[PDB]
Amino acid sequence: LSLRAASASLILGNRVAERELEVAYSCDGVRAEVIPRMRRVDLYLKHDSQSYKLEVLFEDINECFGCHLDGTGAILLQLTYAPRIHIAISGSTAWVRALDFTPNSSFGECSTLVLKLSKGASVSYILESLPFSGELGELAIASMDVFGSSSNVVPLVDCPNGFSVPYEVLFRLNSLVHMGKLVARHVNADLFKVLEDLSIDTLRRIFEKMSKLKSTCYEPLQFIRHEAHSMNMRKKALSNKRESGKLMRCYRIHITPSKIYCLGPEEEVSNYVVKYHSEYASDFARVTFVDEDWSKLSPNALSARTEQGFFSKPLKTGLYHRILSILKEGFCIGPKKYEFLAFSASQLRGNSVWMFASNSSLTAENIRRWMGHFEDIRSVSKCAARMGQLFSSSRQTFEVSSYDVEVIPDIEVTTDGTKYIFSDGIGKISTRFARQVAKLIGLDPAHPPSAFQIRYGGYKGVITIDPTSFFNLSLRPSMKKFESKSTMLNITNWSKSQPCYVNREIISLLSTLGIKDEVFESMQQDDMHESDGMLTNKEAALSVLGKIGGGDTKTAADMLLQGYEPSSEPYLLMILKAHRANRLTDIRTRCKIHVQKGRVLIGCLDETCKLEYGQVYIRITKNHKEQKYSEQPFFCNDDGKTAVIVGKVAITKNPCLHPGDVRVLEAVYDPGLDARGLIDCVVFPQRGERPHPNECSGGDLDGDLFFITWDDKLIPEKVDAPMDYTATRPRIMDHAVTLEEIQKHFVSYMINDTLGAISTAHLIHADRDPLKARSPECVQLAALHSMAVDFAKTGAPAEMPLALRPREFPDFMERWERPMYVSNGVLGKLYRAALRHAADAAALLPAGPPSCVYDPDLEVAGFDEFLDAAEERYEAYAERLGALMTYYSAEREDEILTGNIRNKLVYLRRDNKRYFEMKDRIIAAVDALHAEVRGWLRACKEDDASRVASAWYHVTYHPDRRGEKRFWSFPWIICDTLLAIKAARRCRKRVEDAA
Repeated sequence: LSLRAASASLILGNRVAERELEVAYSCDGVRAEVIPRMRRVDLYLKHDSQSYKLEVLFEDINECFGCHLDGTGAILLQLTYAPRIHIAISGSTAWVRALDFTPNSSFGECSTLVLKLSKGASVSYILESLPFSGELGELAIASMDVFGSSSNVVPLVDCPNGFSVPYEVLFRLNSLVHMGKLVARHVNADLFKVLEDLSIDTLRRIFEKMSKLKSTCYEPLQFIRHEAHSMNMRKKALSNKRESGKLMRCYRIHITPSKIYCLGPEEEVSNYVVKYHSEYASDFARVTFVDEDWSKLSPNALSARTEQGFFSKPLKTGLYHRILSILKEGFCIGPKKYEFLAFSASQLRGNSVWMFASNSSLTAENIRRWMGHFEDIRSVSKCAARMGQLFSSSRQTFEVSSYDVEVIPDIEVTTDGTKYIFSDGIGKISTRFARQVAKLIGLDPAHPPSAFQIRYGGYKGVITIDPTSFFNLSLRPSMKKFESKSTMLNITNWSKSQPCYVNREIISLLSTLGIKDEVFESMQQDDMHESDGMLTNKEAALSVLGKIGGGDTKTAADMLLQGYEPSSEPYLLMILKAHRANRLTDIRTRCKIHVQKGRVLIGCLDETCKLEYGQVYIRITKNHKEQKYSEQPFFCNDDGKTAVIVGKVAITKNPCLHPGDVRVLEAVYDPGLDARGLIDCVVFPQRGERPHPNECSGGDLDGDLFFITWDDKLIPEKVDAPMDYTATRPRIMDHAVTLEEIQKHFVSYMINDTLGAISTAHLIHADRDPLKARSPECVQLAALHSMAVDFAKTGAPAEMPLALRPREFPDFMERWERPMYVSNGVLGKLYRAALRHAADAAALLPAGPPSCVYDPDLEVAGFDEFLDAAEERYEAYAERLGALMTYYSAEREDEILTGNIRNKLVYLRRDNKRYFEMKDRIIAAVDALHAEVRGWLRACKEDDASRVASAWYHVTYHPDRRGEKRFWSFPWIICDTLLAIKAARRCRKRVEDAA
């Protein structure tokens, strides 16, 4: 009872106007079925020689319509995303993943579909299971005549020869055509004329405005001309549109297996090359090969091994060859054609690639040759990884002269014919140079981070401070992965006292050792109670906030410390509710529960050779939650702000899949090692028969991250033996550095890598078995995982034997598309506890009237002016943040302020890594925005900052002047200097107001 079939024709096309339906393709016999059980509409198709399938979901259709035609009733499906296209090769009645079939490549151009009826029969008109949205006009039109090819990349649009527009506006018009807000063939010469008449910022703003509508703009001339008339009169001009050269705009480009998809040039942190070739920044393209609806391209979309043709040789379905060709040759976009450049490790996991538009004064080969001397490497995967090494998002400091850097003999050791490099990925650095670096990357010069994960020249390691003078930093003969002429040292990131979080993997790996689940339940319960109390208590909110990074949390912390409360401020209310909801959902779906006794720190290595093997050194900074109870049995020294762990402490690093990747080690307190200023480094042994980090899952100090905890209930008693890594010794052939080899290995990684699959299968077999880490399944999957993550150095095939891939799935993943089953392990029990807590405690409606009142205290009596001089600035900030909100598909100021969206998109519900990447991008964009706003503030007179901030507050809160706006968070954006006058309001400013 899950079928509503029909047999009708098909009309792929666009809408010239509201009711002018243009067609560019025709095919009959299309079998239209609908199944709501998976939210899908399917179109079986029969093209000239074979069969095809057009699947679509409901989370991508925009509207639907009815009769509105001459012959029969149709349905106009406007699609935000193209429909998935499959073919059949096997021989059964096994699908496939292949690209389109149209002769003139019309499957990407026309973004609308017309599923007509079968009026001769009109079999059960299926408006059923389709969310109807508005009716329409009348019959269809004709005269589609593009017939272009455009380097097999479609759809695009180019400026006719009689014009000259900047590349940004052309890219933006193309992206608008892609999203469906602009009509394809409505961009004539007159449109280009009226656009070239304007400026660039005006075009930008008008595109941000029109990019909001849920439907196409059939009269673009009208819209552009009217808004150009309007924008010219709110005010003429503005002030300081921008002043500082922050993070740069990337032109992201998705390449679906059927069509291209531009994305507006968005603020983003740049790697070394992009910022180096500064004025060519409008040519680099971080093109990411994605699946149909921007979800990551599944490895089953490049090969399938169809069951009707079950065998080896996974046959590399046509999408493989499409990606290969489009990466080899390239594609044209208006004036410039893009040729492949490179890809980094992060981009390799993220299914990305950097491409460049070769031209006169620069070319991709020139780029790769300016990078370094990769002419001798006789191995493909090492070559790929080394070439990508210089493509990591970094905050470049100045350059390092060739005399300052100097190699120091790396610490090697041999154990019974087995080599072991101790310090592979870490070098010294002076305190003075470290302070300088910390100054130029926005940190505390008085408290330089003890180490920095960096990639400099042909080295990729971690520079760790040391108080011995007479040098600049260091080198090491184990860091040089290739030779190059670069001088500028980059900064991937630095070390920080990040609060530890036990993910599902770590929880499983600790439960398998013997740590009873009761402590896990206790910690989860403590966190739920604390988060729930955060809505109405000062200390509770401070506590739940302290474990969340971001400037918004610092502002809210200062606000709470200064004596405010949710009932008083609505901005604090919104931010607190958003953070609380995010934390609750996160603890539910990911088990990312806080652990008050622990941390996550980057690796480190001892230099004094003083501490013995089997014991590490740790020294962290006490946080706000531990400024109350500073008398604990696991602290050795104490300087008020920092402390030293002494108890038997466990340490591992994620992904941790084998029992033994965790190690329970003692902790000591060397007066010399403490005098050496090191802090929040997990100082490891320089001696012993084996390096301790190598006893972890993969193991090294190449900027990894160890979760390390000293809770007496989490430490295991006995521990399995550490593993041995020696697995690969790779060298094959081809004796050359041809770029085609790079492309082939890249697509090979794409087709073979199954990292997430291995991790989740490890978790599944861990929970579904009594040993929980020591099953043959678990150890085999651990070895295979260590071989698959061994891709970025060896390139071995990451085969995943289907004898382990789970057709089933337990409950604690919340995925509602696969066979479920209730769990009994500790992860499933913790998730059930969290879910019952949510359902059981979901009682907030009995709170009260959370309506706010404009605090009659926070103001300055001399502020009657500056109302008109600040309302315009607030409108500017509001429209900018609204553009940012509509771009990232946010709906209210909270989800974009926090950096997490509520009405999730289809390509983030499934993915987690790319979702964290998008979260980081949002956080960086919002940080840039707040920096710009703080600059606006520092643009006014220093003796006027309090007055103008109070004017901001009074014009955004007092309901006499704020009834239509929807953004409260403006003034508190400078709270660090606003609520300070609060102290002036309460330091003998009245009769007895505070004294």
